[PDB]
Amino acid sequence: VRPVWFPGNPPPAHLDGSLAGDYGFDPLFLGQEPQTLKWYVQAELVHGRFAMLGAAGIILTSIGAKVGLGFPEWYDAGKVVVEKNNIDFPTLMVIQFYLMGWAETKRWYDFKNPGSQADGSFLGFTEEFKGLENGYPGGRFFDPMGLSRGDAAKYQEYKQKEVKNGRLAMIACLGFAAQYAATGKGPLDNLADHLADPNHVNFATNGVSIPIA
Amino acid sequence: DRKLWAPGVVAPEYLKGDLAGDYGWDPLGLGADPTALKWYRQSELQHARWAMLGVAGVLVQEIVKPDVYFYEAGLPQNLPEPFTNINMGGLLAWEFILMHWVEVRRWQDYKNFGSVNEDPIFKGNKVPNPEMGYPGGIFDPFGFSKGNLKELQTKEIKNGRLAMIAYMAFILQAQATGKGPLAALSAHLSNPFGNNILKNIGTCTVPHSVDVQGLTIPLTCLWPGSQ
Amino acid sequence: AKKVKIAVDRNPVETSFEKWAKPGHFSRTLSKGPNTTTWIWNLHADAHDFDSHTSDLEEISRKVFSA
Amino acid sequence: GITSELQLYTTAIGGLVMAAAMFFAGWFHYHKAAPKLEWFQNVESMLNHHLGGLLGLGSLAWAGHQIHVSLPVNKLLDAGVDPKEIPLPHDLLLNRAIMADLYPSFAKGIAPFFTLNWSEYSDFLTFKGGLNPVTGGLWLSDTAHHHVAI
Amino acid sequence: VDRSKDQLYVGASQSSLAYLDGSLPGDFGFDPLGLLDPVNSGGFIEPKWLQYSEVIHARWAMLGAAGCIAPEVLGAAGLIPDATNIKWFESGVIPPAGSYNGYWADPYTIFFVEIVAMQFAELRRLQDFRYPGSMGQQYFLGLEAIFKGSGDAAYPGGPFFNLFNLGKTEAAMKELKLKEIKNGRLAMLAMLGYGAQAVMTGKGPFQNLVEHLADPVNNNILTNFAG
Amino acid sequence: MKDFTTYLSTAPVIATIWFTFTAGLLIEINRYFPDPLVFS
Ligand code: CHL
Ligand code: CHL
Ligand code: CLA
Ligand code: CLA
Ligand code: CLA
Ligand code: CLA
Ligand code: CLA
Ligand SMILES: CC(/C=C/C=C(C)/C=C/[C@@]12O[C@]1(C)C[C@@H](O)CC2(C)C)=C\C=C\C=C(C)\C=C\C=C(C)\C=C\[C@@]12O[C@]1(C)C[C@@H](O)CC2(C)C
Repeated sequence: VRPVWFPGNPPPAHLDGSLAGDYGFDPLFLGQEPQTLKWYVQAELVHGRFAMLGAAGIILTSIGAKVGLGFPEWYDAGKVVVEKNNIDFPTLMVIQFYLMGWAETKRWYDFKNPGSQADGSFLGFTEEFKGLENGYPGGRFFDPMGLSRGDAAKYQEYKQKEVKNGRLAMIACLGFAAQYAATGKGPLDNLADHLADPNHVNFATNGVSIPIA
Repeated sequence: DRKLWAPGVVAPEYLKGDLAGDYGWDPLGLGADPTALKWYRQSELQHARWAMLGVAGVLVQEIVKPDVYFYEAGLPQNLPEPFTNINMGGLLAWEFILMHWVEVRRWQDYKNFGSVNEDPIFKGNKVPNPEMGYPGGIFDPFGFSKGNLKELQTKEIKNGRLAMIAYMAFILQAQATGKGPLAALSAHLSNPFGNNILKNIGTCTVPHSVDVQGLTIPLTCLWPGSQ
Repeated sequence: AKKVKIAVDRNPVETSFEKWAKPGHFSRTLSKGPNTTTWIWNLHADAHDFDSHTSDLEEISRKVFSA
Repeated sequence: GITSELQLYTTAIGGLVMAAAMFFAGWFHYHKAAPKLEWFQNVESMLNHHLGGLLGLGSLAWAGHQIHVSLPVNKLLDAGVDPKEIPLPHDLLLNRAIMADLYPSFAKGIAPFFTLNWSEYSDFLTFKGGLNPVTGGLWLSDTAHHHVAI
Repeated sequence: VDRSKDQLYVGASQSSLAYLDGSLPGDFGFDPLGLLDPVNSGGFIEPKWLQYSEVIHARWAMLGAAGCIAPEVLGAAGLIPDATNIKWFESGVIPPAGSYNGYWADPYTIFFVEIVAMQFAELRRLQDFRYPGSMGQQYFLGLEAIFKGSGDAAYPGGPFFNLFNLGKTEAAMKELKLKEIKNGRLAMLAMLGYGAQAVMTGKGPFQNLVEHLADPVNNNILTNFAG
Repeated sequence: MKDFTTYLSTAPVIATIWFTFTAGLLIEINRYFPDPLVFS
């Protein structure tokens, strides 16, 4: 019925299409156990959401570099920001783990005991941390515009859109790393080269990806 | 009982002669989905009608102005004296604004048939629009729609399909030989054997790129011909 | 005059990790699990003694061929 | 005839592919298509294939490597040629002219083999015996005639 | 293997007649190794896969046999430029033997497009063998209408693969399948002839034919052992 | 997957992982603090 990653192959039993972005792709049966599948569903969303922020940030700053606004490449921004602004790297790293540790520990114990973070313990907030589904916090803090509290049909459509752009972003972030390692240039520097001579400038001719070439 | 594209070939079930110029030809089976068939039918009309204007323009333009070489007519310096070296950016602005309005109106008709018949500004004006893709009314001032409309639709699509094939012949011939349609026809008559596709097919006469008022525009041939 | 020919059986066994989690499955004696430490040594000693797991020559030959 | 670490590296990669093939075969012939008992009991057929097919063709195939790769490479190595300047094994295979210089018998192609003028190949199919004085090991030309006879 | 036509070929044996009953195309009883015996079959050695594989080998070989000699014949007749009059093994498939510079891309760039294109063509073809009719169900841009198969993997039929629905009658279809198999088997031997002749002589298939006709006695396999 | 994780919980598999971890920790400590003889 519903489309699958490999046309003609029946989907796995444990993937019934209820989840967003379900194409029955689980060749290694990593999520056969129902409780483990909940953990990975949220792991995919967190991975996808971070990748979308990463890809958008890398793309935008790369446009700034090409246009000449002075932005550094994503693989040099860390060094430039610290030196130019005179920031102690170990202090910045520690601050990150306090803020991430607090925010991400709360997400951890909401997964273990759903609704536990909405008991008013944290500064008296009792409804912004209740959670709607697994991986979808909802609420008037994480969803201020209430797009998850309006139409039910369109909210399900967005869940499909979120996961697929997340998976695409995850692949893109792997492309940025692989392209930098093979080429040593920025993302849009590679795109400009390909558009110049697509036939003679690509991975099959970089001298790295296909060593036998 | 109608004749089909090939002898002794069974027509698809969904092609039963309802549409004009129906030979039961669909090897890829792209018309299986009824909703998709409607959309593809509209695009056939758009290509058919635009192509016929394209063929007529090239041929008539060649007769009136032999030297313009329509393939290069797009360059601003080759425009007529009143419009010579006009700013292409402003020229494109007119087309985008005007075509966006016209085409969205046509598109909205497809999405919701009969919704956009009436004039938006002057209330009262309307077009009959008997069938999708055939607005009629003000679009048919001479009233040829009256009468055997089915036959006229057949004539339109058959000529339109021929124009589509004919125009892409102009493009490939210009790319390979560097001459317009009529000019290439004269060349073949002069030396039918020495000058034909067997010799010209291996060369592409289109430069890699052109500079239009400081903006570089990539160009290509439709095959990897020997530049 | 039995002809020389290729002869196989289709899908004789199922590929599952179920028996990987049940030590001693191959032998009737050890399948019940351990009660003394002697069971552990018996598991490794008789693992490849195919001829004693089953009395079927065909089953023995197939294990030898894949081993 | 191995002269570079690239040649060693490729064999290792081929070794892993063979290792994967061997484990697939074991799984395939137990869980998917297991031979029946009557198949295992064709001792006459097994000996025929293992005598002429395993040992026989294996010896012939290795003779092909020695005649075309080991003998030319080791002839130049013993002469003192720098290993990096020796022709690659495929150049020796594709260019009969190079082989003719080392062994003139190659100038006649395979006609002597089919015309039974086997004495033409005396230059690389030898029966010297003893040890090669330069390297202290058996003549490879003797070893090639050994595996051709075997 | 008896050449030409006959009820049975040289290698036909009473053992092979047990299961070879003429149902398959080109069933001349030739199976000395008895690989098509249904009894206790499995894996890839079974009638359905072996018969399917022969047809697939036949069709690739037919394209290869005609494509490995056409450049030489057309080049010899002057219909293509001499720059493309290239031996089949010097096109670039085996760079050590010879490579052609002048393709629109590096031969490895072209290969990647070949990988992606053949992944779709071959894996979709496979899925129809594993799950008959399964490729006509999931959306594929409306093209699934022509991928419904016909129950027999080697003969999909349908609106595209049977564009002109030849062999409408059962008797006619059997003759066409027989003609396909015999031409396919002949082409498979021809391709093996090209490979063996290339190594022995180092020249193209067309050159070998011309030389043989010149002096048939002085040009043949026996004389090519030495040069 | 339940059975596979059960197989990884068998005594030989646990010991291999546990000693591989334990050995790695000791090896790494001696890599960054070479030649420890006295607490100091
Ligand atoms: C039916 C429409 C139409 C056709 C068939 C042509 C055909 C041609 N024009 Mg002409 N033009 C057309 C409309 C127009 N032209 C021009 C202005 C020019 C100029 C200035 C030039 C041409 C030239 C050319 C040639 C281009 C060769 C090529 O590979 O280009 C295709 C190359 C591309 C890079 C584009 C290919 C894709 C596609 C056609 C464009 C799609 C763009 C999207 C809408 C962008 C969307 C962006 C997203 C982010 C929203 C060819 C003879 C050139 C010429 O004469 O060369 C000798 C030339 O210099 N044309 C204008 C502005 C008034 C047009 C307006 O409609
Ligand atoms: C016995 C001690 C004790 C321990 C070990 C913990 C441990 C924890 N509590 Mg805590 N609690 C403890 C006692 C108590 N807690 C609470 C009430 C709570 C609540 C309500 C919550 C926790 C949470 C947490 C976790 C925070 C994880 C993290 O990364 O924080 C990172 C730590 C910080 C961001 C704060 C500390 C930062 C830094 C060390 C001090 C900086 C001070 C400066 C003034 C900063 C100024 C900067 C400005 C100017 C820019 C963690 C497991 C949170 C959690 O994860 O719940 C699931 C949570 O929500 N605890 C109470 C009151 C009843 C306690 C009473 O004894
Ligand atoms: C299987 C068909 C085939 C293939 C794969 C190639 C491949 C190639 N040809 Mg060749 N060619 C062919 C057939 C083919 N040719 C035929 C039949 C002719 C006679 C018309 C030519 C005439 C020809 C010329 C004059 C040149 C090439 C060249 C080339 C190169 C590409 C660049 C180019 O300009 O091509 C252009 C070639 C074509 C567009 C031919 C397309 C043929 C299609 C694929 C097959 C169907 C044709 C059909 C029967 C109609 C024929 C004409 C019609 C009027 C009867 C490349 C090596 C160029 C070269 O040598 O570069 C160094 C070059 O200059 N070819
Ligand atoms: C992942 C694939 C897979 C799976 C799930 C199964 C599943 C099964 N197999 Mg099959 N099998 C496979 C692959 C697989 N097999 C392969 C690749 C082969 C070819 C060798 C075989 C050959 C085979 C045979 C011949 C038999 C089975 C049997 C079984 C059953 C029990 C197996 C068991 O208890 O293993 C648990 C065992 C282990 C984890 C030991 C692993 C041993 C391998 C070879 C590694 C050896 C490492 C070596 C000792 C290293 C040196 C050690 C030193 C450093 C200390 C079960 C249905 C048995 C059966 O059906 O009995 C009724 C049976 O007789 N299998
Ligand atoms: C198994 C061992 C073996 C092998 C593989 C070879 C191989 C070779 N020997 Mg050697 N040789 C051997 C043993 C071997 N030899 C032994 C034991 C002796 C001692 C008697 C010799 C003595 C000897 C001499 C004296 C010579 C060779 C030569 C050769 C080369 C050419 C032979 C020839 O003319 O073939 C003729 C034709 C064939 C072998 C048939 C080829 C069939 C092809 C592969 C079919 C491909 C079909 C396929 C469908 C097409 C591709 C399609 C695809 C791309 C789509 C060749 C590399 C000659 C040479 O060039 O030396 C440098 C040479 O002069 N050999
Ligand atoms: C000890 C080795 C061995 C033996 C005795 C067998 C025996 C058998 N296998 Mg198994 N198999 C083996 C290894 C072995 N296999 C390995 C290593 C693999 C993994 C690659 C497989 C994969 C495999 C499959 C997938 C299948 C079998 C099948 C079979 C059966 C028929 C075999 C046949 O007729 O082949 C005749 C051989 C051919 C038709 C192919 C010849 C060409 C091959 C591909 C390459 C041979 C290379 C050659 C030895 C060296 C060339 C040198 C040089 C020119 C490069 C039979 C029970 C079939 C079965 O179950 O049938 C009921 C079956 O479907 N085997
Ligand atoms: C298995 C089949 C096969 C394969 C793999 C090859 C492979 C090759 N052939 Mg051979 N060939 C074959 C069969 C094959 N041939 C057959 C059967 C014939 C006889 C008809 C020929 C005749 C032939 C000739 C005459 C020549 C080759 C050449 C070549 C080489 C270049 C290919 C090339 O440039 O294609 C070009 C690519 C295409 C034709 C495909 C175009 C793909 C685009 C995307 C299609 C776009 C379509 C468009 C949008 C709509 C339709 C337009 C149309 C109506 C005008 C290459 C080694 C050439 C060579 O050796 O050069 C050195 C050469 O000159 N072949
Ligand atoms: C619109 C068009 C051309 C338009 C041209 C225009 C406006 C030209 C304008 C100008 O030139 C002038 C006048 C003067 C110049 O100075 C400037 C320009 C601007 C250049 C052509 C379409 C041309 C369209 C073509 C050729 C389409 C062909 C489609 C075919 C054959 C499809 C076949 C099948 O799809 C079916 C139907 C069913 C399936 O089952 C099977 C298959 C086989 C897939």
